[PDB]
Amino acid sequence: MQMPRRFNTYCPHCNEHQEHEVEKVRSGRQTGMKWIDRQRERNSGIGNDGKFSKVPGGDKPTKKTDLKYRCGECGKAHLREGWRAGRLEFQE
Amino acid sequence: TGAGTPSQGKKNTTTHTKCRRCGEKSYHTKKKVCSSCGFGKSAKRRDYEWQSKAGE
Amino acid sequence: ARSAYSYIRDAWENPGDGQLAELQWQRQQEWRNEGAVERIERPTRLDKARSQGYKAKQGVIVARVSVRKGSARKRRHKAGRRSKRQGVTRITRRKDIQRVAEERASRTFPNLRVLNSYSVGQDGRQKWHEVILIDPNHPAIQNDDDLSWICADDQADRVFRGLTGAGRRNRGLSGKGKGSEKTRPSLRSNGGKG
Amino acid sequence: GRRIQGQRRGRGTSTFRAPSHRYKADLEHRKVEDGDVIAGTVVDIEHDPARSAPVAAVEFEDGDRRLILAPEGVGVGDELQVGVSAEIAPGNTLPLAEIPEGVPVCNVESSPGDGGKFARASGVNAQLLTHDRNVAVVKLPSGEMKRLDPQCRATIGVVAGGGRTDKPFVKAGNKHHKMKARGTKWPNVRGVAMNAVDHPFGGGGRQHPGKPKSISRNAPPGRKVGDIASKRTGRGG
RNA sequence: AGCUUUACUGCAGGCUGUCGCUGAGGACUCUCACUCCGGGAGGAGGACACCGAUAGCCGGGC
RNA sequence: GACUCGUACGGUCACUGAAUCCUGCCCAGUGCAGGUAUCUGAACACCUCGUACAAGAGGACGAAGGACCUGUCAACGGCGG
RNA sequence: GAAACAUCUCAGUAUCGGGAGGAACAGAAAACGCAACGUGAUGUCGUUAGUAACCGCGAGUGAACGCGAUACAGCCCAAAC
Ligand SMILES: [Cl-]
Ligand SMILES: [Cl-]
Ligand SMILES: [Cl-]
Ligand SMILES: [Cl-]
Ligand SMILES: [K+]
Ligand SMILES: [Mg+2]
Ligand SMILES: [Mg+2]
Ligand SMILES: [Mg+2]
Ligand SMILES: [Mg+2]
Ligand SMILES: [Mg+2]
Ligand SMILES: [Mg+2]
Ligand SMILES: [Mg+2]
Ligand SMILES: [Mg+2]
Ligand SMILES: [Mg+2]
Ligand SMILES: [Mg+2]
Ligand SMILES: [Mg+2]
Ligand SMILES: [Mg+2]
Ligand SMILES: [Mg+2]
Ligand SMILES: [Mg+2]
Ligand SMILES: [Mg+2]
Ligand SMILES: [Mg+2]
Ligand SMILES: [Mg+2]
Ligand SMILES: [Mg+2]
Ligand code: NA
Ligand code: NA
Ligand code: NA
Ligand code: NA
Ligand code: NA
Ligand code: NA
Ligand code: NA
Ligand code: NA
Ligand code: NA
Ligand code: NA
Repeated sequence: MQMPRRFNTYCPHCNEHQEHEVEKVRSGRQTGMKWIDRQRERNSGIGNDGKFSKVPGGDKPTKKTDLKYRCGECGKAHLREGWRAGRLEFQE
Repeated sequence: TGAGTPSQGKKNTTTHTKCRRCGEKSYHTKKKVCSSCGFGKSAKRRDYEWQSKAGE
Repeated sequence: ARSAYSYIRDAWENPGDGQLAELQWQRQQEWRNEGAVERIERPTRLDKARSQGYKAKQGVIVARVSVRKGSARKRRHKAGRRSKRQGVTRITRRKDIQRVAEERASRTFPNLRVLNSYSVGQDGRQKWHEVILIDPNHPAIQNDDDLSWICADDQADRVFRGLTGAGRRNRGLSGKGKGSEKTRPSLRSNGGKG
Repeated sequence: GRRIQGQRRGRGTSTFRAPSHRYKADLEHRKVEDGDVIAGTVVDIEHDPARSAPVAAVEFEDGDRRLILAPEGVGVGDELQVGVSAEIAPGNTLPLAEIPEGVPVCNVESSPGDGGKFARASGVNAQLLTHDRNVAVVKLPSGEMKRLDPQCRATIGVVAGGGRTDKPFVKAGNKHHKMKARGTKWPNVRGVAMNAVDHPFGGGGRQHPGKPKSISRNAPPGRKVGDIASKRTGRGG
């Protein structure tokens, strides 16, 4: 479906309607320093590594909407529930 | 030839004999080792923990 | 002023530099041709020996012992084993080479008792340690106020029961506080979890 | 499964061992301080159980009696020589350097003084080709060009017993008798005739190999069977 | 439970890089460790190989 | 340590199974082997960033191996609409 | 056992190798860290506590400091000269 790159809507920070911009959430990069990272190194040894021996799951026929809503004035963003959409393209 | 009765007839070989060390008829005169006390194999007497129940 | 000993000690802090370096490059050539256990008339590291209890006296013996370097020489499983227990290559023994050396020495001298041992280097495939042993039956030692303690019956086979210095360290008994919950007073009394 | 036959071999049990205690001599070139003054007389020609080829008993000037890898054309009475100055005739042994090029040699040494390693079977022979102060090139019976130290000793002439391979065994019994004098388990059961448990080619309702026969060089023992690291197979093209 | 394999997960083994042993003046010389041949003298090889450690590939041989 | 008191007319690993007449076509897949401009390819060391250090992120170089190319069926096998 | 199973669990159990004594082992802090102007070698018992901690964060696993007790005991070298 199509979607406006910008539009008026409630800003939970300002607590008043304002123009927000919509962006697709770009994945942040991992540091490899989180607790889970240390457990993988610590708990991996001879033979099977339990959970750390498992591999990536699969894919759902369609993914949900993963967007960021940025308040054009205060600059702060907020997240919303997403909805299944084969494709999402912005208008302007 | 049957492996039973007919094969029992050739058994006239002497192996296990009275042991000079423990007195049991377990000294294999061909191996020169006692299957019971270890004489001829070990200076120490043959003994294993599995010869009795684990907690005893 | 500095003792002469302090120089022997200071040289061995870097066995790969200086005269000591050339000395080793030479000795090890003869060493590699000697046997598993070689009794030697004088400690290669005097400061260390004396520091560990050595004494130019009757009943005090020293022998250099060579042990192979590396992990455990293990045989792969010949029956069912879960993946965890199917290893061979990465398994290492819980007793360090220096302890293996102290034991091989003590077996060579059945009447003697291990007093201590120290490292004297290694090449690419083996390590050498000099072990100091004591004749608990010689009166020269039975009458020595600094060593007669090793004459008591309860000191018999001390190396085989890990009562040696390298033994107690390898048993995780160094720390008297945190981290030694499963080591003191003994590995076995703690369920062997140390 | 169970270890394959190739694995039982290594254990060196009786079945796979050679009847060494029935062997005559570990044929090796004599050693000479130098000079070459060493010479001896052929006293007899015996059969060598380990090689199915004749061997020659020889008495040297210094009393030493020893069997030698006999080339063709050596008979009782003949006098052989061993040394840098040894004559250049059949039966004599001298370093490759003193040997004239283009001359058939046998029982060649790999490392000078090792006693002889190459070309020692029935009727074979090496071929000295190039000389030098450094390297002496020899063409081994396999057809390969072997660079060798000119100081490596070698015997002149082709090995005796040539043509042994020309006559067919005809019957199993004859093979049997020969096999019995070697370190070899015989007869041979085809892997494809065994059970899956016994060989990688075993199993099936009919006889055929499971996978392809050409196996990687890296294959582990127990699996390296069939055509080992074959660069090609068949006769075509 | 035995057996199979491009089932899942691993483990031996082979190959390969790297570190240690290991030294002198991306290709090269040398000798002194180390290896091998020689009864010895001495010869070949040589900082490689072997061995110890680690990494990638192959890996129903288990 | 066996093979081996052995050395290619050897011995190992496989297939077929006396003699006689013979043994066609196929290298795409799989296997093995050889080559390889380029692509891909780990760790140590090295460079950048980061941290008074460190974790960590990136880069450069690139072994075997793979991609790609070739050889090979008395190699696994195939020989139809 | 985890109602399969690979880490985990059974368990550092069974079993194996080596060895001491009448008891072994431990032991006079490079400790503790109720953080203190505090405690004061070591075992062990009661408790702390199924607490903290671990763990396909599943099933399960699991201390310590301290405290109350028992019994108490503190020393010898290496080096300097
Ligand atoms: Cl989206
Ligand atoms: Cl002892
Ligand atoms: Cl044959
Ligand atoms: Cl306190
Ligand atoms: K289990
Ligand atoms: Mg693992
Ligand atoms: Mg039966
Ligand atoms: Mg035989
Ligand atoms: Mg021989
Ligand atoms: Mg057959
Ligand atoms: Mg059958
Ligand atoms: Mg199989
Ligand atoms: Mg057939
Ligand atoms: Mg067939
Ligand atoms: Mg089953
Ligand atoms: Mg040798
Ligand atoms: Mg299986
Ligand atoms: Mg048939
Ligand atoms: Mg279960
Ligand atoms: Mg206790
Ligand atoms: Mg579950
Ligand atoms: Mg536990
Ligand atoms: Mg604590
Ligand atoms: Na851990
Ligand atoms: Na002893
Ligand atoms: Na532990
Ligand atoms: Na088959
Ligand atoms: Na079965
Ligand atoms: Na093909
Ligand atoms: Na092909
Ligand atoms: Na169950
Ligand atoms: Na089950
Ligand atoms: Na777990």
